[PDB]
Parts: sequence; C-alpha cells; structure tokens
Amino acid sequence: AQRVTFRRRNPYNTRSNKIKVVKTPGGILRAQHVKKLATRPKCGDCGSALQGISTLRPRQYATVSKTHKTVSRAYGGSRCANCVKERIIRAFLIEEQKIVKKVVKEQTEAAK
Amino acid sequence: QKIAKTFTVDVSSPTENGVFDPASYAKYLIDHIKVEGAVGNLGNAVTVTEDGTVVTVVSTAKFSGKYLKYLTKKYLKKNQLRDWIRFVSTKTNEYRLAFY
Amino acid sequence: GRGAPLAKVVFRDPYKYRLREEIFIANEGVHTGQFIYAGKKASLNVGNVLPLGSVPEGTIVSNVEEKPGDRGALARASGNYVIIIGHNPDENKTRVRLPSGAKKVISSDARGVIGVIAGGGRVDKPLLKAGRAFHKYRLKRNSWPKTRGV
Amino acid sequence: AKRTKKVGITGKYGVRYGSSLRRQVKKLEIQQHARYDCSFCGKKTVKRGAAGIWTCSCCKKTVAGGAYTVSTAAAATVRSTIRRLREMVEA
Amino acid sequence: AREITDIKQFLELTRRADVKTATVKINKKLNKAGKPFRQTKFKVRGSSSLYTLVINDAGKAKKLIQSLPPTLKVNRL
Amino acid sequence: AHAQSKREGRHSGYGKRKGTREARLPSQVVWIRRLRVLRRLLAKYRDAGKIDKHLYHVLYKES
Amino acid sequence: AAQKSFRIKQKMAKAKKQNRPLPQWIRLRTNNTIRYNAKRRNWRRTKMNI
RNA sequence: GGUGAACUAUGCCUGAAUAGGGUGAAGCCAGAGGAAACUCUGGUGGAGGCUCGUAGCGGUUCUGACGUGCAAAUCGAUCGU
RNA sequence: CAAAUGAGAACUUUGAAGACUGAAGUGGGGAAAGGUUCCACGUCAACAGCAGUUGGACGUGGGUUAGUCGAUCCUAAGAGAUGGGGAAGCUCCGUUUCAAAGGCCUGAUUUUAUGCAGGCCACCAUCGAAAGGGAAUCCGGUUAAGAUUCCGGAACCUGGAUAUGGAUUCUUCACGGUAACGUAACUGAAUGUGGAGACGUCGGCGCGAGCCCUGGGAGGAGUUAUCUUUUCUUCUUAACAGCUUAUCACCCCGGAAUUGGUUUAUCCGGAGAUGGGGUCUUAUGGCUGGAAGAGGCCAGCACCUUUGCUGGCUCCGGUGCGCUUGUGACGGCCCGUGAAAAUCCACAGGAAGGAAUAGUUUUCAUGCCAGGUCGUACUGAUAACCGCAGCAGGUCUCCAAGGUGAACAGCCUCUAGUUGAUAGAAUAAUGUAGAUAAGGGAAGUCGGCAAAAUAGAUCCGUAACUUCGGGAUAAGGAUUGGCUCUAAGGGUCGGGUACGAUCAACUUAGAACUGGUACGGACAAGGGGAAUCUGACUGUCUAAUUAAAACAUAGCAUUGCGAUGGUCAGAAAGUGAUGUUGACGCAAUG
Repeated sequence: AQRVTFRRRNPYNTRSNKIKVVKTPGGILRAQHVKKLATRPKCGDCGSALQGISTLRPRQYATVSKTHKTVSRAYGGSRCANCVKERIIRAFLIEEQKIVKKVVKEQTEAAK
Repeated sequence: QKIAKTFTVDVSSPTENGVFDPASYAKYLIDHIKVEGAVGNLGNAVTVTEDGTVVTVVSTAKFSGKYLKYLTKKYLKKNQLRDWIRFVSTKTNEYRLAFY
Repeated sequence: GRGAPLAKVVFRDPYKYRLREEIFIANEGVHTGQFIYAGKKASLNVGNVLPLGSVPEGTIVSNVEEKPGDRGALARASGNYVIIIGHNPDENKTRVRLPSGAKKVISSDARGVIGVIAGGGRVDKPLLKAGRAFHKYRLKRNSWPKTRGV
Repeated sequence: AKRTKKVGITGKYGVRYGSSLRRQVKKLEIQQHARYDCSFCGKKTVKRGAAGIWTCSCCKKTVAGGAYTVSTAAAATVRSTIRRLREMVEA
Repeated sequence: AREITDIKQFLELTRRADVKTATVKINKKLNKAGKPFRQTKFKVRGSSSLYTLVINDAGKAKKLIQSLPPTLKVNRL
Repeated sequence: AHAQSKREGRHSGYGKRKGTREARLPSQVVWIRRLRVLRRLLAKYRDAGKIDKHLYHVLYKES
Repeated sequence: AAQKSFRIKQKMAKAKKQNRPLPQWIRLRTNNTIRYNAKRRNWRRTKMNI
C-alpha cells in the first residue's frame, strides 16, 4: 500500500495539520490538507443552530452574499424564528399590561 | 450479457515458417477448453473455426482472452514453441502469434 | 478552582445606552432567566442585593461587603452565608454572624446577596484518591502534595 | 438484574479505599447522578453538570444548587426563612 | 471551470468581448451500445473562468460550429 | 485455498483457537445483530399490517 | 534548520566563502610565510557555534 | 563581582502519544415470586488512579556481559508499569 | 560467483545468486540541531583503527525560484517602556497605575486644505507560538541537484478608482411561501448586541474517505514432465464551479391509555407524540464541468542533427464486527467541567440621500491591475545532531501491505531499502552466549542464585478468608491435529379480500473416519500452595552501588487568620505571592 507525507513543514498531527489521503489523476496516493470544519452560527437567545444560514469560517462571510448569511425575518440572521416569535409575544403583552397598570395608578388622580 | 463473442488468433507467422500448424492447435483447443470445469460440456457453446492461417473461436457461454492466452501458452510450452513464439494481441479479441 | 458557581448578570447602564455585565456569586436557587433587584428598595428575595440595614434580623445573606462599596468580602465560598444578628441605627451599623462563627459589626450600607452560596455540601464527599486531590489543586495553586517536615 | 449486594455504583472502586469511605461516596454519588424534577417545566430532566450547576435538558434552564443535590436542606430552610421575614411587610 | 447547459447562454458568452478563445474537443462516448454517438465540447475560455458546453448530438455540432465569428481563436484537435 | 477450507469448516477446532470466544467475536456484536434482526422484523410486520401497534409494542419490549 | 533567519543565513554565507585553501599565487609573493590556510574549517570537525 | 534551569527539579502556557485481551460497576429491558414490603433469574450496558499484556515510561535480579568498555553507566536475559 | 574499472580489488560499479529490515521498517517525509554534509566533475598524501580505484574525505564548480507553503499578524503563561515612586548609584518596582495619554464624513470646501463654532468616544505602549488562532492552490510535467515556489493548464483570497448587464421620473429603498424559509440582486450612518474564531477525555454505534478482500472483462509478465476459466501486475481522476445529496433541528396539518414511537446503549410526547406533508450550509457521497487532451497499461514505426510519431485500452461491478482516519448522533467522568486575542460576519436602529435620459445597487454577475520582505538544498541518525569520534548511548513526530494469530506480539513474505560492521586457516585449554543428560531430586548454597517446570483456547471444577467489591486463571482435571459431513444463527419484494427463486458472512455446537496417542506440534505463552514480618492500595526518590518497610496518598486530627488580616517576599518603594481569594477559604503542622 502507498504511504503519504505531510505537504507542509509541520510534522505534527495538530488541529491545523489534519490530512486526508486522496488518489490523484496521476494514479498515486497523496496527502491532502483539510482545514477546520466550519461551525454553524447559533441563535443569540437560545444558542441553537441558526437555520437558513450557511456555516463557513469567519473570514469567508466577507465574500459571500447577504442572502446566505441571513434569513428573511426580523432578527433573521441572529435569532431563530421561535425566539423572535417569543420576543414578539412578550413585547406586545408587557406593553398591554403596562397600560393596565397605568390606569390602575391613574384612578387615584380621580379619587383625589 | 449472453451475446456471442468472437475471438481471433492469427497464426500466419508460425504457419508461413511451417513450424506450428493450426490443424493440431485447434484440436487441442477444443479438447482442452472446459466450461463448468468438467467433461462433456463442449456442447456447441464454444466452437473453434480453422481456415489454415487465421483460427477463431466463438462462444455463447463464458470465455475470455485470458483463458485463450492461457491455453495457447500451454500448447506452445507443450510442443516447445515458446522462446520463439509469442501470443500477442493487436486489438480487443484480435490476438495473433509472433516470431520476432 | 472555585467550589461555588458564579452568576453572569446583565444590568442596564443608567447613564449610557449600554448593557453592563456583572459577575455575581451564584446563590442557591438562582436560575437563568431570573430578575435580581439591586439597591436599597430591592425586595427581600433570594438573589437580591439589599444593603444590610434594609434586611430584618436573621436574614441569610452572602457575598457581604466589609465596607460599603468594596463589592463583597464575606461568605463567598460554596454553602456559606451570613446571618443578621441585629441593627444599631444610631451610628448606623449592623452586627452579623460570619461563617467562622465570628461576630462582626459593620456599616448598614454594606450590601450582600440574599441567600446561601450554591454548591454547598462539597466537602461531604471523600476525595478517595490522591488523583482527585491532584486535580483539585492543579487548578488552584502548587500546594500539593505535602512532604512532612519530620 | 441484581449484580451486587451492597456496593452499588461504588463497585467501580472495587476493593480499595475502605468500606466506610466507599459507603460515604455511594450516598453522594447516587445523589449527584440522579435525575431531578424541574419546577419550571414539570419534567424529570435536571442533570448536574458540575458541582452546583443543575441543567434542565428540556427547558434549558440552569439552576444554582448544591454540590450533589439540586437543593440542599439548608437552602430550603433559607428559602422559607427569607420568605417568612419578607411577609412581615405584608402583615 | 464552469458548465453551460443553454446554447444561448453560450452565445451570450461568445459575445462578451472578453472571451477570445475557443477549443473544440470530440470524444467517443457510449450511452447505449446500439447508438455509439460522437460527443463534442465547446471550451470557451474567459478571464476568470473556463466555460465548456456539452452537446450529445453529432449533427447539431456542425450547425453550432458554423455560427462562430471568424475572429475568435478556435482550437480544433 | 486455505480460506476456502475455513469456509467449508476446517481448521477451526479447539486446537486452532488462540483468542477467547469474545476476542474472536464480541458477544455484543452477536447481540447487536440479534436485536436489529428482531427489530426490523417487528417494524416490518407493523408496516405490513400483520401485527397492530399494540402487539408490536409488547413484542418490541420482549425482544 | 531549514527555516532559518536572514542573519543566520548570512553567517552561513561568510563561513562558506572563507572555507577555501590558500590561493596558490600568494605563496610566491616575497617575504611571505603563509604556506596554508590555518583558519580552515570542516563541518564534521569544528562547529561554528551559531 | 559576575554567568548558567540546552541536563535536571518544580509550577504555568501551548501541542502531541498510548495494540489486543480479562473482569464486568451504575443505568436499562424481560420474565418469576410475593398480600405488601420487596426479592430472584436471564439479558443489556460498559465503570474502574481494576487486571493480563505491546508501543512507551522505568530499572528488580542474574550481584550475567563488559569493567585500559560500544559506553565517565552501556549491553543481554529477567523484570515493574 | 563472474565481469568490468584499475599498478593494485574480500571491500569500487554491473550482472547472477544467497540473505535481512518485514510497514511502532534497515521504507517514505519532517521538527530541533548541523551548515553545504546536497549535486556534478576530477581525485586518493592524510581520514574512513584491515583495505580502497570508493566516500559525509580531498580540489573545482553548480544548486535552495511563493500573493496562496511558513515567518510576518494575533493573543497565551509571561517579559516590559512611559506616568510616578524608590535607589548614593549601576538600577528596582510599576503596566493603568493618584497622567491634561482619542478618527472620518459633501464641515471648510479660491493668502487657504486644519487661516476657521461641523460628532461617537472614555481607546492606554510594546514584545512573547516556524506544533495555538489565522485570507487564499491544485493537478500533470520538468532538474546533476529546486519546486504545493519553475513550466503548462485550471482556481482562489486580499487590496485597489471608475464601468456594463437586471431595478426609481404614475408605491422611492424586492418579491414569494399561512410557516420553518427561499431566490441573482433587493440603500442603511452613530450607537448597541449577537455569532464564529473557540476548544477535555473515554466507550460503543452509524456513515464516509483511503487501504484490505473479491467476480467479470480488456492488456502485460510468471509456471506449464503432470495439474483450478491459474499466480502476479495496470485498469486512476486534484483544487475549484454547478446541480443534487443528512443524521440533528424546525414548521403546517387529524390531537394520542388498549399509552405510543424508539436506540446497541431508555429516552421522548397535550410544553403536542405517532402519522401525513414540508428548508440550507460540496457535512459526506453521486453526476457534470475541471478532464482525458492529463496520467497509467499494451502493440508498432523511429535507427548516431544530446528528439519523437502511430494505433488502441483505460470498462463494469461485489463484499465486511476488516484496518486507519475523519465525521455524526449519542452515552460515561470530575470537589478536574477542559485558553486568549487578532480577525470576519450578522442583527437592532433609522442619521443621510435620492424625479427630463437621472439618482443608488461595486454584500448579484462580468470586467481591469497589484500582491513586496525573509526562509525553501540535504541529513535527521549504528556516519550529516549531542555525547572529545563515522561512539551498540541519547534525541520530538506523520504514513503503515499479505499470511498466521486476539493482536501495529513472535515468525514468514510484498513495495521500498540495505547486504554495512578487518579478514583467511583444522577451530586446543580457559572463557562468553546457547543447549542436553542415566539414577537420585536442593543432599548444593547464606539463600533454589541460576535453570527447569502443565503457559494459548474450550469445557469442567474451584477452598480458607473477605472491606461482599474480591480472593480467582485459586487449587485441580479433561480436550485440542487432519479429513468427510451435520445442525443452528441473516439480508433484499408485487398483496384478488401466509406465500417464493434469488443473494450473503463467519461464529458456535455435534458426528463418523483417520494416524507410531500425535495435534496452542515452530512461534507464542501464569508454576502453584500453606503461612509470618511489613507498607493499606495506584503512585514517588538517592541520573552513576540502596526501589525499600523510605516519600506521596485518601482519610483523621490539631493550629493561625474576618482583610488596617493570617502566612510569606522585598534594600526600598504610591512594591509584592496567597488573591480573578474570603472560613465548604487560605496558610502551618502531625
């Protein structure tokens, strides 16, 4: 069986030195250096993997189009659907309850 | 997959020098080609055709040029034609015998 | 290196538009998603940061300030707490019971977290193995093993 | 199904450390690896991550608690005491 | 390298004023034994990418090669 | 030629074993197969209607 | 080492250029008592310690 | 008054390395018994500063070799892990 | 062994043999170190402890080609200026401190570029990784020696000015999908927020890649007194682009006890299960482009311009507790929970700007230019490093074929590499290393030192004692080969409301037969038991005479201290360690 070598000058099996063996069009077995697999972006509210956003390395987000990095909702690329939905229900209901507390305090202005 | 295949061996070079004749070569071929690895099985599944200078076999059962070359070298070794005769191939299933 | 858990809390800045994070020692029962109220008018609830003078006798407090504004000195290890023995409003003060049993009187403006530090009962399990003591001290400091002087 | 008479989870330590030390460890090791009830969601999903870190896998809430139990007996007493002193304002 | 499936996208690419190279490659490819066809590939060469068109129809190739402008460097082999 | 003989059953007696029963073939692996055989048959019968979901569940726990 | 600094590489250069026998013409020069290069160096024998 | 932690000792920071077996902990499944409490049996599972044993790391015995040596500490077998 | 080269050949080359490393190599690369040992040509005085025509030697030359591989950039433990404070002083502390420590848009925009009211701050040096984090490259070819750098094709990233292709002057800053979300785009300042970077270890399971095995076919080689359609070998496809392809996750729709679904591992469901419908991350695979024109395998012509030309083939599959690596979804562990920053993006927001051929889109596509500097040969070790040396020592790491077998054990073999080590003569005593031995069986000896002795696997059987976990492979016994058979154990479908051919792999168990009773046949591979002293155990040390009963250890106990503090440091200091600490702690002891 054919045996391979590191192509760079790092001789140690570190994270940034992982290789995969590939067969070449010349027929021989060679090493191919593979980099760190990308981690998917996570929602800031719950940490769950964001759906509808491509998983790349941080620098490759500079050259990719906006559609890949976001989704078509409010807070689209930063919080997933269920979190923004929870924020929508929460925002409306607290402000509604605020108007309730505002009139409960306001009766004392009529009483006095 | 069961289509018939036609393998040809051009014996022209040995025959012109008159050292190797197809009359005995074809008889050895039909006697020693085996299908199912047993006896009594040359039932018109493979048949060898000799014209005198170009000898061919046709097969409706399984048969290969590997087998043909293997059997031919057996015959050439048997009658001491090796080191003089080579079983060569021009194209696919288009073998021949060479003196060089 | 700390037995006690820590709590990351986000307060708003009253003077600028910015979220200010603070590193509190987690008291038992505090959960993520919980509001904690810090100040003199904060309610007596586990996790709130009342001044010592604002709490009644017998209040169980932790991470108590030695001086008002030092940001907490006493009863910070896992399972530890401070008790409020009483108050001395004239020359505004408050006497408390420290985890060692010591009695100490300090200013009533010193703040603390209501409740007991979480992670209590840690020393109730035998380490059982030199290796467990090894891992314990490798995140603390180089104080282990100990050769006897004799 | 009954593999050991008494060692239970401490059968991993085998014969070493003394029976009293293994007995003491057995008590707290069963407590620290047990599943607890989540008061927030009502399910039995509260795991210990590290000493004092209790995580519900359903509602994803983290509770500060004891080293080997979700709540120590001392904390529940302080819960009642702080509540009791709180109600003096109410009445 | 890039692939084209549409003829008129090839035509739009031959007229881009940036594509000045064309390579025609004829292959013997078999889809079914009874119909051994002759595959050809029009290998347009641009600036940032090489473009190749695939047609599996021998007859349509002749009409396609007729329509190339005469100024384009055409490599037939 | 020797691989063929082993397939026919020769050269595998007690005088040819050097590893333990578990070392030659893990008992987990044999159990792994057995349960997957039983499970794929129970799901097969459930999908084909030969057994209902209620019989399926008790047999699934049985296997 | 293969991955060397420029400063080390320059030191390799001077040592390699100095590592030659005496020019044969300077021997014949008058009043000259230099018969051989007494500052010769071999990699196996004496290390340059840099 | 200076110079050394390239050996070595210890902390820290950042990396890397460690066949194949034996044993068979918790958790879990199914049966059996029981009034209950709970007990039993067969599986599953894969724990341990467990164990046999490579690489590795050490260095027990021969008080073996050598002992103007291969070597200012090595060599071989036997060994610990 | 022979030849050739040379006065000169045991040692140099070539061929023929015989052997060995036997893929944790005597193979193929690197790190540190070396520094030219690389390579070529001449060449043998010295060196290579014999030899020498040979050489890591001698003399003369050639050789290391980068936007993408590294450094550089970033921060890590930590070093360290300034402010300031000590110090007679060389200097010491200190690193944000008691310091007056801050850019980019049409401001202005004609003595003007700061002549002069245009904001946000709350930044505080810098150095420290050639294994950490990072922008981006692959294949084929090429040399006496360089190559992921040269060449030929084919890409990508960063920086940099306008410009064309699709959209505003009758709604100014897109549509669609009930939704998860989609697409070619589809303004968005200050300020704020989030994500990625960015992480331990072990176990089983699944899925890939490569390797291993194997059927057919198309070639070449081997064997052919006799004999499997036989043995060996080639049959390959990079980066990148497009389409497609997932466990997990999520959305819509009947709303579930006869509780159901479901993993090897038992978790999940009215907080909405099962079921039926539904997106994205070249995870990974497939197809196409790249790309057959490359490369590889055959056949044929060239016949002394340091050079090619021609014809084909390069195709189909199958299999698995396989090996290794990666990935995934999980599960176990901790009083241990397993960096930082640079950097990049996203979001929140709503400052500013937009109507006669115009305004913006340069996060859509296409187009144009540039990418400096330093390193790049070779060894990496029984001769390129360090040990005074070409020293049996020491020195970090990647790849890893077949058979036997549980096995990167031992043994044998393939690819690759070596065949080196002063030699020649019958080999006395004594040795060193390896062995055998009648009868006895430790009588030897300080002492069973040394050696020997059933050692694998299967079945049986297993005592005292015990902290109930063990002891335990206790002890002890039987079997094992070859052959010819038998039995059991699995995977894949068309439903008028119990049915079959296909196909498939090694684990068990049994029987008969057989042989100079042999059979884990080499290899490999526990002696055991009854007790005493002692240390609980695992662990650690006197490198180079002591490995222990010594030291550690968990456990136990005692001591000090609530911070203007305990313990400790400093010449001092506006100085320090514990301390990113707070009695469930730190410190000091036994």
